[PDB]
Amino acid sequence: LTIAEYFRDEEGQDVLLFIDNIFRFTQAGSEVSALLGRIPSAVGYQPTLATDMGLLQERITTTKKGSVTSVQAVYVPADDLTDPAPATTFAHLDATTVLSRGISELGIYPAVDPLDSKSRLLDAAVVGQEHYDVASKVQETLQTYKSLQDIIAILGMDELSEQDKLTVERARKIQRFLSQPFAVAEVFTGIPGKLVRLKDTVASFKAVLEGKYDNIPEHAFYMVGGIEDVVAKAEKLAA
Amino acid sequence: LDAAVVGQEHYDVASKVQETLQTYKSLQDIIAILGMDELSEQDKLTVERARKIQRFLSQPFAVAEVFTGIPGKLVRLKDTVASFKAVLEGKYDNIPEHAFYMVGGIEDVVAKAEKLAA
Amino acid sequence: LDAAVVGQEHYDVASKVQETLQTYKSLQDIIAILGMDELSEQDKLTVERARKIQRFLSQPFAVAEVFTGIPGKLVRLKDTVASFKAVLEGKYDNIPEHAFYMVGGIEDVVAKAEKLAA
Amino acid sequence: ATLKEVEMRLKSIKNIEKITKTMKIVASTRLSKAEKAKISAKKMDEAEQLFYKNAETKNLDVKELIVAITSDKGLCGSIHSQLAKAVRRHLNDQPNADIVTIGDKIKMQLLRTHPNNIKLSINGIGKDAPTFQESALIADKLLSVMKAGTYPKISIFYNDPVSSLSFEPSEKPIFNAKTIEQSPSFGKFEIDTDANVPRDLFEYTLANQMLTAMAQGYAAEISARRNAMDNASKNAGDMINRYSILYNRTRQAVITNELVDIITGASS
Amino acid sequence: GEWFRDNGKHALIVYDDLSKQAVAYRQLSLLLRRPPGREAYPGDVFYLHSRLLERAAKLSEKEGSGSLTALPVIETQGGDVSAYIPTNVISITDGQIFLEAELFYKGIRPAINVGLSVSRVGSAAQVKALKQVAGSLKLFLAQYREVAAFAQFGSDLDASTKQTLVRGERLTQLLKQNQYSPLATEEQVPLIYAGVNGHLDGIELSRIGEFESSFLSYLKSNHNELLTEIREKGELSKELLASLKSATESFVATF
Amino acid sequence: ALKQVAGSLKLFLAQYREVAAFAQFGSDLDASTKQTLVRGERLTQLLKQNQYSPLATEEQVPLIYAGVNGHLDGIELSRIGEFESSFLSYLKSNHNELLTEIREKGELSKELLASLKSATESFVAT
Amino acid sequence: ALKQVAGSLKLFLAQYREVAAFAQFGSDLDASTKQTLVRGERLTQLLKQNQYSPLATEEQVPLIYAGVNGHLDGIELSRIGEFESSFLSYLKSNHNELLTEIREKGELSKELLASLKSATESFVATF
Amino acid sequence: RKAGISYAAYLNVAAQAIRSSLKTELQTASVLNRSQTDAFYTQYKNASEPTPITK
Amino acid sequence: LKLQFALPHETLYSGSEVTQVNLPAKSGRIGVLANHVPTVEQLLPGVVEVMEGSNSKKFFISGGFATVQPDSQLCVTAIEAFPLESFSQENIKNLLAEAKKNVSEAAEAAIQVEVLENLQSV
Repeated sequence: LTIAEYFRDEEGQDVLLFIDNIFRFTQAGSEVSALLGRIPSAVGYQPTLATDMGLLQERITTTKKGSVTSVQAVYVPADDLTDPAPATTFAHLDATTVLSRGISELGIYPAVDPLDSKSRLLDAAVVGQEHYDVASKVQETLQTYKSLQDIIAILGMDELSEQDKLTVERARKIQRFLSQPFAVAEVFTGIPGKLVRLKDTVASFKAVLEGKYDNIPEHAFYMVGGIEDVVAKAEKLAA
Repeated sequence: LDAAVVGQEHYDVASKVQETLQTYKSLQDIIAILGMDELSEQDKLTVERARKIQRFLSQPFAVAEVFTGIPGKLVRLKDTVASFKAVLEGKYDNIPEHAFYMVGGIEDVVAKAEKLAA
Repeated sequence: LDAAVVGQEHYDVASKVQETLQTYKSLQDIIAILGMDELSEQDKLTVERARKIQRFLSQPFAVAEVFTGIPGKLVRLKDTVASFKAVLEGKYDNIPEHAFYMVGGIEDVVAKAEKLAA
Repeated sequence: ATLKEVEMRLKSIKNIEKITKTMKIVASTRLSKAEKAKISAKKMDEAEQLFYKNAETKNLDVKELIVAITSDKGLCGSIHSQLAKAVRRHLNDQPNADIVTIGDKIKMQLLRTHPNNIKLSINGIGKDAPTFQESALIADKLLSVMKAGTYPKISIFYNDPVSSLSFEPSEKPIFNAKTIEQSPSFGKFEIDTDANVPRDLFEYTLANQMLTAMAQGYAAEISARRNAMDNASKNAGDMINRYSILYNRTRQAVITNELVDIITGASS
Repeated sequence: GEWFRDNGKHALIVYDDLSKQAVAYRQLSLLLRRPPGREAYPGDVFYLHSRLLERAAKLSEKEGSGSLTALPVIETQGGDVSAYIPTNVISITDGQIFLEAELFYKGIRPAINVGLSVSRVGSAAQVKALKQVAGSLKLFLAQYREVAAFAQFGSDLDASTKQTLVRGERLTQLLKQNQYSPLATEEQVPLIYAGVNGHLDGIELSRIGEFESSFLSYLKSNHNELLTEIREKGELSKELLASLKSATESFVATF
Repeated sequence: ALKQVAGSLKLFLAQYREVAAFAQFGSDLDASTKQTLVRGERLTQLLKQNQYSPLATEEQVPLIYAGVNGHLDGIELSRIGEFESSFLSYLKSNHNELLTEIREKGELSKELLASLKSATESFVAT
Repeated sequence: ALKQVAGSLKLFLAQYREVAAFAQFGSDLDASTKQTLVRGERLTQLLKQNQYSPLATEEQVPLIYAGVNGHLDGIELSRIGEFESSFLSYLKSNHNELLTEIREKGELSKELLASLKSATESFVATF
Repeated sequence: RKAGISYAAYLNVAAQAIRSSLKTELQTASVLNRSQTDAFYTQYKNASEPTPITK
Repeated sequence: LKLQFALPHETLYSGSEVTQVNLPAKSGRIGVLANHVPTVEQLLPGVVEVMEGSNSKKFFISGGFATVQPDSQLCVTAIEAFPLESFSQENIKNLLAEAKKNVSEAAEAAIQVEVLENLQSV
């Protein structure tokens, strides 16, 4: 944390701090606490679970000089989200990113779960009504797609109500569109990576959510960047 | 709650109420999961009766007037027994359940049952 | 329970007796939810055999007679193996439910099945 | 209260929730199958009943034989119960009928109420989609052991699958050998007076239209089991979430309490 | 074991078992009156095991390429893997082989639960030849689990899933093994190859064992060149594959 | 005299709940199941007992023979209460032979049980 | 003034949310309590609030009066938030005399209750 | 076939033949369902009466 | 001519316009003309040839019934009906012939013979 701190206080950057895994920071605190001989607290954790977290997480913030943004690997003891370890930790979390073998098994990289992952900042006052509206609609569309899968699997694609076969078709697009080639991954993949700027992301998905690119094939949206690379890719698909 | 302090007649009523309420309890989860549709006709009846019985034990309290919105009743012990004996004897099966909700004695049930008619 | 120690026939019988009984335990959530009728024709057979097998493991002890009244039976090892092998190989699928229960070797099983006619 | 007790209660619930969420899908596996035998059934109705439509065949008024159809397999909402309703409703306008029950759940639904009436009962039914072989033999035994062809009226009772979401207990007549002759427009047809066409057509129809009811009742049930298990495994899922909170609390208080107990054991 | 690892040699260490060592460690600590924790184990019971198991390692070129490989053992109570020590060690190791008494009595031995077992190293340390025929087997057995307990009461069987039960029951039966009878990889790949590619679906289940038997010795007598090449290269050529397909079908038909 | 009439009465009441959980997922009742359910419902009932009211062994012995041997099965479950008080008042008049025999010798002969077989059938049609 | 227009809304909503639980079907669509199912969804909609939109007590009772009494059972569920701003502006300009009397009296006289009543049906006819 | 069976049985007897002499190659899953049944029957009076024979 | 050919399980022709249908009524081979008189005939087992002009598909048939409607419709109702293209590679007819008729049970084993030695007449 201290190294990354210097880059905020002195180089005035926006710095990335990964801690992997933060739970291990908790169970070590718990070990030291035990050995000193302090009465253990609930579930055996150190009496000072919360303040131990504080003396760390509080140091991760934005100041007049810059910011330190922490991407923290969080293990969850016994899949019990109410356990003091994650419970304490979550109070300091502004967002989640959920990588998933469910997404992975669809060949969708990065394997972020579009529904599961959540941000305390996906809010009009922060992102702007622009961003928020496309954001919600993607989530609503991808959601009704997920719920209808049961009938897609045994009653065929045929038997959706008139509008639903249009959302699923668009959701299938959005689903692919959400994949991205990565610049780092090139040395294993070959495919040139793309840093898609946010303004482009919203608009690119806003355009799809309006249905301007309903005609464009599905394999197109897959593993390209912003909207133009779909146009580019779709046009190589005829040749 | 002994027959020779309260009367055998008083004792028998409360006993069977408890029997009934324990049967509705013994099925709670079968219902909660699978609904009424999966119950034998006997059971289905003792559940229809117990559901009335459970609401019949709820009573408007004079001091709770600010929360109820309802005037408070003070049923008499002799009244309470006879009322529940009748309900056990099946005399009020056709009556809506909600007529039993938050009332006095048996007469209040019918009195309110008609209020629920038109 | 090792072929080296007990003889191949012994171990082979003993293992199938466990496999058979492990199937009956796996099938019980089915018979509870879909009856006996839903079972595979071979599963039905395996369930029918396991019941006999599970009752053939009942044994009147001598010290236990003050509880069971039944005279205490003592079965030899070679009889047991030959007995459970026979029942496995379907040679007793006609003999009644109760016959296999609370007796000694296979001889005693015949005696139970017959005496349940008069 | 005890982690053991809560552990068992959480397992039997989630287990129930597999049972029902699979019967929900074993239903949808069978859902397409249900529409094959359902339209095919209603299709022969249009084919085989159009004769009787045209002959103006009606009941001679000159003692009924009532045939109720459901299944041996339960857990299908109110398939059994509200057919029993409509059969009782009918048993008020003619109390003296003989009852033949096909399926074990309509047998005992009706055995509860009119145990004197039931006089033959068919088992091992709900398991597959219905067949003519079944129908025809149950038919044959109806003629043989029940003397069907002596009845002033014969009635079939089944549930007609109106939608995929709802069903409707209905009733249909079977006209016997005599009843077929004395139909008004029976003469319109040049039936060869040689063979008793009225006898054979009755026997053929009795078997044929039992199968139509069976195929239809079967289909509606599949939808009732799809819908009932849709609800069951959703309730069960809801229970699981609740109990997963109660398990997790008891999980923790059991760790806490053991530790307090140990820590106290060295207070000295 | 480290003497080996340090001198460009390979040791395998088996700790049987770490459940019992942890109890022994607890014993000292409770008796020295050192501060106790959860289940009365020393506050650092985790570090007792992570200190130990990090000593097994593969070493850099610059240091000999020596290796210590550890097979620790933990006993569970009633299969509860969420228990304090099991989870501690599960989280230390690069994967589990969870064995199930359920499967044990069924006859499926080793009783590896395919669902809760992994190698986190995964393919990177599997003989390519084996990874070639064997790959995705764990995943098939995966879907085969579900479907088998979905065909439990589903007597309605679309030729799709019913055929998949046959592949399942066959691969399951092939993976049974007598104790003290380990096989070479060049014996393993021709056996798995037949399995996965459906060559076993035709053979009735009771004779899968005698198949493994006749097939191996048949291959030993008649198609020995194929086995030698499997062993010396640990890869499968497209020709080497074609030879395997042939020799399987040649045998399958003759038996 | 109690052991003899109460043989396998505990093991039977054990097989009664076993069948009561089989009928929990309510299905058709056959020759076996519809017998033991109706039987065991009446023993359970017969073993209900008012507080402050112990019974002599010559009172317990007929009641249990009445229940176990099967002279209670065709009687309405709800009426066993009155059967207890009624069958005892009946036995005190006529079969006073049986009760003081049972009390004193504490056992039962093949002859005594024969009289207990009669008296119970002799009170079946009221 | 609030207490008077809120009549058994507290007790009502808990009853509606219970009714909407047994509303699992479906193939059993009721005609009776189906109207409390509309009221519910209307009143649910009405109580929803944007954060940082604390309305004055006088801006509250008109809205609740429109909900409780049922001048909302017709209006679409996607336009209740509209109905809210549309009905405040309308009252603020037109019947400001009421909005000032609610604020200063704290009560609702039958003369002011029937005054509100009229202005409610008056605005209902126009939306 | 009088003092005996019925038209529909007499027709089912011949109906098995078509199914059971259609080449196994496509005697299908549903096709065999039609060629056998599990049905049993029990006659009744007042409570049950006589034996439960197969069909 | 219009046709409803219906089976319990399958439904071959429904409402469409076959020009001529051949049938096996008891002691009468019928070739139903486009405008035939109302008849109700029992169909013995045999070939039901449907002719659609310059076309014909034979079906071997379980049995059933044919009725000619007053609106000149043909209603052929049968249990089992398959096109000839894949009716039979088995050949265990004679495996039933001598199997049934040789047994003197008696009522129906003898009855199962009457059809089989008649069915394979093509």
